[PDB]
Amino acid sequence: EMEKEFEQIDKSGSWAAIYQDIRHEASDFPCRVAKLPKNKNRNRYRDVSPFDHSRIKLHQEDNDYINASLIKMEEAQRSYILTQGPLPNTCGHFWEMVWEQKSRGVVMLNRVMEKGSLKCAQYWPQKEEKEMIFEDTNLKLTLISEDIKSYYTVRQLELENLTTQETREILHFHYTTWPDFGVPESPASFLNFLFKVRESGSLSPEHGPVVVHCSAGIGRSGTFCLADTCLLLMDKRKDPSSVDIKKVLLDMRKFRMGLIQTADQLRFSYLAVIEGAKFIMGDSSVQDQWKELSHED
Ligand SMILES: O=C(O)COc1c(-c2nn[nH]n2)sc(-c2cccc(NC3CCN(S(=O)(=O)Cc4ccccc4)CC3)c2)c1Br
Repeated sequence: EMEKEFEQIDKSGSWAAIYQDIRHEASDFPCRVAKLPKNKNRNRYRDVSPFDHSRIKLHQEDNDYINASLIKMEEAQRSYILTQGPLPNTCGHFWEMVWEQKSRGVVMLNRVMEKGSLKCAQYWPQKEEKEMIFEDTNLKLTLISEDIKSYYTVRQLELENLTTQETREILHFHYTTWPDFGVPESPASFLNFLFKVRESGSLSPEHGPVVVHCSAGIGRSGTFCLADTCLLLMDKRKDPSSVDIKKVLLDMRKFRMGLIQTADQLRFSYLAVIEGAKFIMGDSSVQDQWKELSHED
């Protein structure tokens, strides 16, 4: 049981050992397409690639490659697409994926610039009056509105297939205070954000998988999905004791490498899930409490 295991690990200060064990047991599948010479400029990080078996394929005869993985959690019955922060030359590909996969929401866990470097291209319009057109994939993107909070922003975007003139509303959930290789300020601020994404309906099975990304698409992105999947599993069975966090993380890693980067991000996952369990099991006060502690106002 997670809570007992958590204290058992904290007591013996063995998170590093526990975390390394996961790395040692993680699935190792080929990433041949990602390593093809022609795709070199489509990858942000040389050592972070999507496995061939679970990679998202763009629907274009030219090059169907994009650094993005479909994490399909069979038992939990929820899917996510984890991808790297789009590059100046892959923003059109990024949105093409969102369209073809019928995604309703996009979760961004990083900032365009962090530690003085560009960890993600400016792939969405910052001003209503200046919409964006991706000529290579023939898509139009317009900012419709945005709700700015203290540590996160929610934007309503309109994505249009210039080819068919069809349009869709895309919700953009932007967590702006989660440091690279770091953890959220507190379980409360993280859960407050997750529940926001959840309440939008973006994770519903009626929609395509939500797109989740940070810079590499595995650290913060992995932490986010692991916590959400664990809470979902627990929610399906209304039994917090039935969830094996490490086991779920390993199953997730069968679809994309390196999910969760530091021992602390893993430790934070336990923290978020344990606290989230309160809501799952009937506590209708914790949500408001998280909102308070988050200081989003
Ligand atoms: O979001 C965050 O918190 C941080 O975001 C990241 C970065 C960032 N910089 N600036 N902003 N964000 S860089 C980065 C990175 C790039 C290249 C290699 C890395 N390290 C590797 C460590 C070992 N593995 S592995 O998957 O364990 C290898 C493996 C594969 C299969 C089976 C067993 C083992 C791959 C990643 C890690 C991450 Br993640």
